Amino acid sequence: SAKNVVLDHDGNLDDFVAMVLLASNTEKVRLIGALCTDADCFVENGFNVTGKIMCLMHNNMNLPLFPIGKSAATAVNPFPKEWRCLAKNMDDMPILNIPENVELWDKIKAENEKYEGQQLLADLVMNSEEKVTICVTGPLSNVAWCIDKYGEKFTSKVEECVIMGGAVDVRGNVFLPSTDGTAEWNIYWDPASAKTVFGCPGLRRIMFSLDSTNTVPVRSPYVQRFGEQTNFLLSILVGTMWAMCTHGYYAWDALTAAYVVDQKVANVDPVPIDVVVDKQPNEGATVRTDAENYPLTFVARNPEAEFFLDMLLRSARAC
Amino acid sequence: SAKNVVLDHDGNLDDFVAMVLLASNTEKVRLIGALCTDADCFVENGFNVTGKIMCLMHNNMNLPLFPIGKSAATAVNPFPKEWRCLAKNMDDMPILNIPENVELWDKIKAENEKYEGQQLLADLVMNSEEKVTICVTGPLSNVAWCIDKYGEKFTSKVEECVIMGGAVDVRGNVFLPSTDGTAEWNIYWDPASAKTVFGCPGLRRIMFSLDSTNTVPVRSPYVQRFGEQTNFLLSILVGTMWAMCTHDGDGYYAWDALTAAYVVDQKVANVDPVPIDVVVDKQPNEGATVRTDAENYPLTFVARNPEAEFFLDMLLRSARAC
Ligand SMILES: Nc1nccc2c1ncn2[C@@H]1O[C@H](CO)[C@@H](O)[C@H]1O
Ligand SMILES: Nc1nccc2c1ncn2[C@@H]1O[C@H](CO)[C@@H](O)[C@H]1O
Ligand SMILES: [Ca+2]
Ligand SMILES: [Ca+2]
Repeated sequence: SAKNVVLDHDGNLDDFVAMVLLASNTEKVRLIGALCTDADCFVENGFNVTGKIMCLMHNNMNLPLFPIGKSAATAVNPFPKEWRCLAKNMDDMPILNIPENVELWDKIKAENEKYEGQQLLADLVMNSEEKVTICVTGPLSNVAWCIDKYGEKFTSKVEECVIMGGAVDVRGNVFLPSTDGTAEWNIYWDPASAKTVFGCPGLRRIMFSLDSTNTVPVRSPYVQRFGEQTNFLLSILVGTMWAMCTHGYYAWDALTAAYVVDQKVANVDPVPIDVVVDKQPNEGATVRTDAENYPLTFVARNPEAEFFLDMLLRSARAC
Repeated sequence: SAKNVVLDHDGNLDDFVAMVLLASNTEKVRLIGALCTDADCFVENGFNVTGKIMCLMHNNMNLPLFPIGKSAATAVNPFPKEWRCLAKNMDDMPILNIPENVELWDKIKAENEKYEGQQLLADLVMNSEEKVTICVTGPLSNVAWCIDKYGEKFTSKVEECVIMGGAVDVRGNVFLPSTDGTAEWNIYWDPASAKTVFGCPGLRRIMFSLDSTNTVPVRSPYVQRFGEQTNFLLSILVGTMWAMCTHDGDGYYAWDALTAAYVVDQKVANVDPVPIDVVVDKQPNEGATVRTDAENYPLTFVARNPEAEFFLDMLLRSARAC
């Protein structure tokens, strides 16, 4: 049967496509909850879009409602405000504002806005009968908060943490006048938390760094294929989000969520991953460490691109 | 009976909302052509989005096809590289890429690709048995070319020019290190062409400067109402384009939409006659639309106190035409 999955995201466009993938593959994934972080989005918008997507799907296909929580995590190095506003735009898109669907969200909103994201992640993981796979598409602040507070009690409950983040053998994507371009954004947002997660013993981590995600870019011809499926709400939703990315833009979080759905997406290789926490040009960089007895992270490599793109197009036909 | 109308735009998000407004109101308007200018968009993209929207409406509400041409016009002062890229994102929207509509467009794209934007505008107006109303939502370069090239043979055929542009009694929106913020972007893109248009006698002009567009901003509650009409392709279309405009600041308005709304129904706003000249000298206020003292100076009818509720209701209704 399907495995338990919690999505820990920061509400940008690819975070939502990742959400769709997880929630539309009911045979492989049982999405038991989600949390949104005020990183690459303003959490109130990220929170509402999460809920609106969950209700549109729930009212049109097989998908049990699940808890959604706002994480109190705060930034160390914030995302450029320009990219963050994207959840706001999504929040106003017609396909996410069908009355019957918004109506549902309005009735269940009170319950969900009561949860605190980090504590909800700890609870969903620990109180689960089966182990829980965590799909992290935003910064690692939340998995770190759980580790710092419950240690082995939390980590022993995690099936595996499938993380979108870092740059191992390729350049990063954090280009500011104070950085050298070796770091990737999710790690850079909160380096200390990333260090805690990558250096945590007894936690299995799958890592989709820029090494894998650079090989699956957002391309117009493929994006137009969603036009062949306008009869499906999800194809209108997914095609519309990627239309705002194509112009530089990758399916970062989507590919990552695709792996949680089906491991065929990519093979993973063991690498001791440490994180630069100092205020230097390479702050947030993910580097190999040969330090004695350091935990091994399984880096994804050479992703099956066609397999992924096909998985997404077909999944966007769930409803 | 509908009146002939040609849309002269530059492919930004409101230009396309304006296009839908014009085309969807077939009772009041018969859209006989459109041209895209490489201004606040990249012409090729503006061109295809224009064609995909036309075809989609053709196969869903019987909107007669019409020639679409690319303007050869070039900038004097380029639009910010940031905004121009939007006609690009719209080109990949699922709603504009339905196979049947893409097929039709791919068929007729070669012949429309043949037209020269400026000449197309001249011919559509001069070869019409009835006069033609021109809706300009981009720079004034194309109407100016036609005036210069054909003069009275052209203007005498123009019912009226309804233009989105300028700022008369309020500040502009062009803020660069070298400007003073008094000019508006469409005029600033090509001041000389604008001067030509506003000074031309024998041509009737309706002007939607920021004075009127400032009074009808893009707000979330309203945009979300398009979600009440997802069974209409045009509501998915218009609702998505404006969803991209809901950003602290004032940001986006419905500049080009309000302008086309007037072409559909003059009830949209009252107009005031004002002699308008354009600053073409490379001064800080370059591109500013100013009141001139010249004698016998042709008057331009500036929009005042637009009916905001009337407009919002017109757009929501027009979007349910299919
Ligand atoms: N323009 C952009 N550049 C880099 C990263 C971006 C981005 N827009 C969103 N992201 C996010 O940053 C993380 C990838 O570096 C992803 O999880 C993704 O959501
Ligand atoms: N952010 C922005 N600021 C100013 C003008 C803008 C804009 N985005 C688009 N425009 C365009 O500017 C002209 C309005 O000033 C309109 O025709 C419209 O298409
Ligand atoms: Ca993300
Ligand atoms: Ca325009």
